[PDB]
Amino acid sequence: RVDYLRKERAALRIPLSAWVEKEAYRPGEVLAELSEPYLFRAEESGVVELKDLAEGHLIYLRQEEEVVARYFLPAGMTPLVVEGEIVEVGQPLAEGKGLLRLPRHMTAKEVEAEEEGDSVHLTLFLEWTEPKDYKVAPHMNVIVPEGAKVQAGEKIVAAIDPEEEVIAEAEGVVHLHEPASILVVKARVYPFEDDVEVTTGDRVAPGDVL
Repeated sequence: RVDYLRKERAALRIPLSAWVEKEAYRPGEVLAELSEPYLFRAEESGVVELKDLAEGHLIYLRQEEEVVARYFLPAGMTPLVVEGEIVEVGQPLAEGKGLLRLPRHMTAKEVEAEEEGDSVHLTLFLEWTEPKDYKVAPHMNVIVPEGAKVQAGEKIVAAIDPEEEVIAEAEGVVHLHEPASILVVKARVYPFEDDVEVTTGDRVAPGDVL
């Protein structure tokens, strides 16, 4: 198991009398408290992909292969289109019915927004969580500890074969599920930070420096 962190820049718009002004939004923070429903209007064209983030959704607009326009529709704003559709300038995307929160683990930190007389153009730095399971077959070796920070590119499972190798995606904490066996040792453990003066298998007593 490796729980990865995803970060996307995207856009949303709403009526001023519905927004609540802030700098960021916690894994649940109320974004908008809607009195009358809203139909988010498509402001560019292109082929659409949708993203399920548990409660809230994320749309991209693609043209050819390269992406063109990204849109954010929070929890409580259910979508009206599906993956594949071709959609035009002024078409409803989703409906903002009730209370617009941010999913129970998904966040939208440092957001830069601009005012537009009757509406707001918000753009939203979005963190979140999505894990991906990896097999460990007999002739293998996991090469970094569990509950451990990991970066974009550093090896995770070494092997004799390059296709068998495991390179990390992006920022994401590492885990590991169901072992083949459990080793259990009458051993006392001692975390350390820097230099050691003790080799493995050393005969060591109480009051002995490690």
